[PDB]
Amino acid sequence: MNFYSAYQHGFVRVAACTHHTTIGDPAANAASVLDMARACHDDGAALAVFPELTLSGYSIEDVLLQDSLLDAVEDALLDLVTESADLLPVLVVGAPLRHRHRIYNTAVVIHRGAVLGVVPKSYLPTYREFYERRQMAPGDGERGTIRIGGADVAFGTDLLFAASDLPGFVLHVEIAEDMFVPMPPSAEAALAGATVLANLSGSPITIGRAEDRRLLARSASARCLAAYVYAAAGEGESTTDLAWDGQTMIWENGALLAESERFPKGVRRSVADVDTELLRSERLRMGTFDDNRRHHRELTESFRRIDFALDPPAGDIGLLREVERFPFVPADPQRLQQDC
Amino acid sequence: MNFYSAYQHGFVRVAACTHHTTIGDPAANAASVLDMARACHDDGAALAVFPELTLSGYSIEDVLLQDSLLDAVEDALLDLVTESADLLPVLVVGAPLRHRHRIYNTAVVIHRGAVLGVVPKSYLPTYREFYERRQMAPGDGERGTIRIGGADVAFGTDLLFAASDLPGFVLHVEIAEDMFVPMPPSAEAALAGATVLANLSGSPITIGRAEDRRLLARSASARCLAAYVYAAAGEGESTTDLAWDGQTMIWENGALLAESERFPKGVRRSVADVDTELLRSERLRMGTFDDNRRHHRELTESFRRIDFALDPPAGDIGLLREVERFPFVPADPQRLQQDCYEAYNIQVSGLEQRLRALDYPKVVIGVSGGLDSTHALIVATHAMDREGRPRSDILAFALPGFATGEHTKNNAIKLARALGVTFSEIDIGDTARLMLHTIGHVTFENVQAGLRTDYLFRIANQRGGIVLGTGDLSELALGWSTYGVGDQMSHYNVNAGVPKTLIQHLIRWVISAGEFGEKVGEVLQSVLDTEITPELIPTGEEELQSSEAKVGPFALQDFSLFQVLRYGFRPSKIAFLAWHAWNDAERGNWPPGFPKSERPSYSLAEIRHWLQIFVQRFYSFSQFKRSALPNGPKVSHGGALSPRGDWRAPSDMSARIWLDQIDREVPKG
Amino acid sequence: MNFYSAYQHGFVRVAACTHHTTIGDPAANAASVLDMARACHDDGAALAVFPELTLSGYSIEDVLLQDSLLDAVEDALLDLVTESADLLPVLVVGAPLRHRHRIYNTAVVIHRGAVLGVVPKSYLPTYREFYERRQMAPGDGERGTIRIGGADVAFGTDLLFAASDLPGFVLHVEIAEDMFVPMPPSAEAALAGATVLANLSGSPITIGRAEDRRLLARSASARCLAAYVYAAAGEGESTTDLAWDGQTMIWENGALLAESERFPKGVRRSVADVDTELLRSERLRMGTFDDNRRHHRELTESFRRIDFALDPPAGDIGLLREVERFPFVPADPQRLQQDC
Ligand SMILES: Nc1ncnc2c1ncn2[C@@H]1O[C@H](COS(=O)(=O)NC(=O)c2cccnc2)[C@@H](O)[C@H]1O
Ligand SMILES: Nc1ncnc2c1ncn2[C@@H]1O[C@H](COS(=O)(=O)NC(=O)c2cccnc2)[C@@H](O)[C@H]1O
Ligand SMILES: NC(=O)CC[C@H](N)C(=O)O
Ligand SMILES: NC(=O)CC[C@H](N)C(=O)O
Ligand SMILES: NC(=O)CC[C@H](N)C(=O)O
Ligand SMILES: [Cl-]
Repeated sequence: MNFYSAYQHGFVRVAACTHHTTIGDPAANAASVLDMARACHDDGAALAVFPELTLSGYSIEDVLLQDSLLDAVEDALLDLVTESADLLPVLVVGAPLRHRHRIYNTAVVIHRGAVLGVVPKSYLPTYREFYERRQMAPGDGERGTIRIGGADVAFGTDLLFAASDLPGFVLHVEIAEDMFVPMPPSAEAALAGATVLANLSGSPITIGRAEDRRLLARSASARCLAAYVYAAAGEGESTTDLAWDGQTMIWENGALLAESERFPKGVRRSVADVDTELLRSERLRMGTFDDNRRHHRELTESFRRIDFALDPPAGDIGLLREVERFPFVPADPQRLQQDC
Repeated sequence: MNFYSAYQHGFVRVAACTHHTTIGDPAANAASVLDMARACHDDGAALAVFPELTLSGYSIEDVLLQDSLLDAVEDALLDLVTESADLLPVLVVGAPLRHRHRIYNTAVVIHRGAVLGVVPKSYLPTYREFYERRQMAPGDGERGTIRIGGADVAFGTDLLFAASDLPGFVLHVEIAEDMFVPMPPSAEAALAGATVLANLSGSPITIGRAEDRRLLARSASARCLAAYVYAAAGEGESTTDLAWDGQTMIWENGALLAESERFPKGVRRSVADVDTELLRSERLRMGTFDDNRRHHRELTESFRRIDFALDPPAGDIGLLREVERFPFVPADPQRLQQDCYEAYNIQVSGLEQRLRALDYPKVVIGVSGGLDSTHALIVATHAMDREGRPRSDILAFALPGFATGEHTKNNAIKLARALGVTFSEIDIGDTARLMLHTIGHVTFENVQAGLRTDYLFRIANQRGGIVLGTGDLSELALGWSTYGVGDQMSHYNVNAGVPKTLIQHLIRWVISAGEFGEKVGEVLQSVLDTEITPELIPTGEEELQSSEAKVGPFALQDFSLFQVLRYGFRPSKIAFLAWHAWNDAERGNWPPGFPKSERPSYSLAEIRHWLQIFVQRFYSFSQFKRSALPNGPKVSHGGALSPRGDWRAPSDMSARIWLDQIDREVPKG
Repeated sequence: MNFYSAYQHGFVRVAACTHHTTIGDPAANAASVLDMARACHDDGAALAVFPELTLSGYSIEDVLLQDSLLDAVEDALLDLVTESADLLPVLVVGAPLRHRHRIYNTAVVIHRGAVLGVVPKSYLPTYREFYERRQMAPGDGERGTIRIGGADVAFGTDLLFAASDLPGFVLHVEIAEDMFVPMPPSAEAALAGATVLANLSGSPITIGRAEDRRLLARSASARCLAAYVYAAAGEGESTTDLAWDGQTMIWENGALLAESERFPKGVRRSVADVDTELLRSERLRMGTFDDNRRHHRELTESFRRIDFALDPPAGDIGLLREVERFPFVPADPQRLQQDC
């Protein structure tokens, strides 16, 4: 084996991307997404998560209901897919999509020129600064397929994207408010076998909301013994009534793997190497995890596995991870004081 | 109603106890438990939670399978039950109980001489330092009844213990490892209507396990929008292979209400007052909570409600809760710095975007030298900076009409000239003097305000810019504006999100950060000192203190505003909260930057008076001014007052019921 | 028998009331409602329907979320119930009520000093001029009980209020948006045995909305072979962004029995005599009606019957109904032209 290949030791490179929203301009959002994704490709990442409703902008309210906007989103999405034929990572791109009667707040999971699936937001907030049920429809319980670019692809809150050559890498996709409810789609999905939990979030920034973002993302990564990839909306979202900080972060089992500048000027990424084997092991030893899955067997066998072959770079790409010299002696002095 | 009864204001007193374990002596554990329970009784608490396997000791391994031990456990449990007849709170005591084939790791829910229920542990950990499936049986899916002292009582992971006279108090009980799995029993129960989530925990202490306890407990309280009561095992558990820290804590909606000394010598309690109304309200407003419950309807209707009449003490028993004086301004210096950073950045960034949209116009602002205009100017400057735009596109304007001359206009000129903006002065007096005469002349102050805004708009038309307003959230709340043609109107209001109690500390933050000049800093501190100090002899009757004279002190009105906007609390509840926060200046904390000469103490009389003014001006008068409100970014978590955002309300509505409630419930003094 | 008693010939007198909303003042709404109900009592009515969110005002938006308002609503509701002990008609009063987590948009069905039931609105509109899912929760699928004034009363979209002494009088209650969806609760209810269909409506008035109100109400009364009672909100509702005409109307099997002045100055009623026997007979002969009920047997047996004794006046109280001299020859000249 190539001893210096991070992937061949169980690692998987993941990126949480915040892009340049151009509210109402889907082609201009897809341009920014394509550029950041090509960067992720150069970095050798396998996964790249963008913010909620990437292709249209989260803040555009009833402009979501205009046929020209929806059509431009579909065209930009098909453009993205076709460009993804030369891209290593799995792209997770937000979009307002047309299904049956309404438009759903979806994440399109795109890979190697194809749409693996389309996940709808499950819990649409309609309170305080949020008015989401006006324009969009909940997906909780929506299964089946959706037709996107002359193809029937998987659609629903019950998906898992398992890498056929990386048995540790199983991706699940929720959206914003999803992880804030007492029983988030991601927890069920984790019991069902999900190891990397992605979250696209629009998230207008507010005093203390970054603290909540971190609390819940970290606790999810801890409880679900998984990696959590978070990406929020940044510069470009309509400042009619809200502001946007563009926070991105990558958690692993309660441990902050990476995060980006808040309130940036320009796009940002958080790229890290997730040790899938560490999760595999924490789960092999914590029987009560499997015990919990079994207690909810019906909820957890109803997930659909979408198989894809990632084929990662097999050479030296470093290790974007802080391996401490002293596993028993933390190098941060305040933590070492508490430990002692 | 008794105004001073924490219970009659929706509070419930709860206890998380760590006791003196005496491994293998159920009588000695029942003794420690009865003593601590009698303490909680004297404190007026309604709930007291003890650690895992209380009556036997969590660490006694295969001694759990000895019949003499189990029998002594049953005897001590029956003793405890009988004694609980004269005990106010609901006791939640751990014990290994006999059911069908095996012994289950149970929490016995005891109250007023009867066993309300028996909740088994759901996920027995068998890994690393834990060997629980050896001695005991999982309870996930066990329903039915269990026979305890000649009575068939509910048994299962599906119970709820709801107070028939305290509807906000609905108890669910899980045990240790239960809260550590992807789908804890407590989440389901919360959806099913649980408001107080109890955890009995043995929890051998280890490097960083208190961190995990805190992480998951706080996360539970936040996600489940509930109170979380945690109690771990302490002195007396066999240190054959483990150590025990006896941590107890009480969380509420992600916020630590109380915790006790780790590794104590002797028993400990954490006693706090949980605001059930706060939970009730958070759940009233987060539709997605009920959305989630409905999505899991089968799981959430399968719960069994066991009804009990608590009958709590109706007198004054104080309030074991730290109510901060400034809901918008945290008294912790680290948190206040973080808050101020975030607020300042969202203001700057929202203006940055508005400007990029309009191909970078000029920025017209009338600067009077008060706090709101000063801060708006600073923000506009920083926005123009980060977008790489000449500061001379900022057009400050002092428009005086009837002021003879004052230090504040000098503040304005000095700050503007130190920043390097484009400053000009324009005396509106003549236009007002003409205008007044034309309409055949209170009215003249209205005319001046109108003319300031008119002139700024026409100058923005002339030089191709946008008027940037300076109205803050407190002025919007109370209607301290001139609507229409007046200081209310602008093209983009950067200060709309920010309350007036936070503007001062935003300016202090800008000073201490010192990103601008030292000269800018000095003039800003001048602005602060000038405006926050009352004028010896009133300077012409216009400054911040004038608004305070008409609408009450903002320290009190921002408190009322936070309560109303976030929780919809009734007036009497606001008066109770503010009276506990403010009536004693020596008690509680103060934020940084308050010289001890500016630390007041308000009376019930004053709180009641300004609350009358507040409900009258917020529910009724001022709404029509917010209804047509320029753009601007929401700042605090407490909400904003945009009609397109956090406050949808009618313009033609009376405040009669709120005034009537203040009259019926809040004492005159 | 007393030959001149309309009740003894199968009739039942029903009223659709629009009252004087006093937005934010529940006690004053209860005052207006009590006065109109007392009128309905004098008129010998068995049923009196008031508009959506009667006790609080429909248009008060986030003021529904203030604890003082909800508490005054509870107090006024209990006063109403106690006063209804001396009132003949069944009162159907709108109100925002507290249950489990949220407040539901409910109609309290009150009779002779007790609450027979509490029906929640089923479909909360969140589009155009409507923002209801913000403040209130859907009732579709909510069963069980609700606690109101120290009593557990039936709660849900599955109630029926059957008069034990007037078997032709079986009441069902839906609310506004309920009757505009492809499958309205009232249709199930009618198959289930409901003969008088009540609808509480707030209904901000608009060019052409009264036409739609009539279209759907009349179409309901015809398809369901039942009587339809409609009552909309009038003077007092916040004109911040909407206007209110206070239309009330009573339909029976496609035929307008009564209606009231639009945009009135002052409260209004529509009082009419419903020929329950005409409904009984149309249903006896239309086999396909019962056939439709059988095809939906599970949906239709799940309704709960709350029985109550109306005890109507047995004397001469006139007949509030236009009996045409020539059933074969309509007296309206235009209709007679069409008929010929
Ligand atoms: N001399 C000045 N030069 C330049 N700009 C000035 C000057 N005076 C005011 N402004 C401007 O009006 C904004 C706030 O007005 S105020 O003074 O706090 N209160 C009122 O107008 C008021 C209060 C109650 C009812 N109606 C009106 C300030 O931010 C500033 O932009
Ligand atoms: N609900 C409404 N909807 C629409 N228009 C309304 C409404 N209520 C009043 N008005 C009118 O608008 C003017 C507002 O005056 S103001 O410049 O904002 N200042 C003051 O009212 C003021 C008064 C007393 C003490 N301090 C300040 C009012 O005089 C009135 O004519
Ligand atoms: N990230 C989000 O979706 C923000 C909304 C959420 N209720 C919160 O306050 O954190
Ligand atoms: N209670 C905790 O330890 C929470 C820590 C978490 N990382 C946060 O910032 O919220
Ligand atoms: N208030 C409502 O629920 C909406 C009623 C309105 N008449 C409509 O047709 O939608
Ligand atoms: Cl202005």
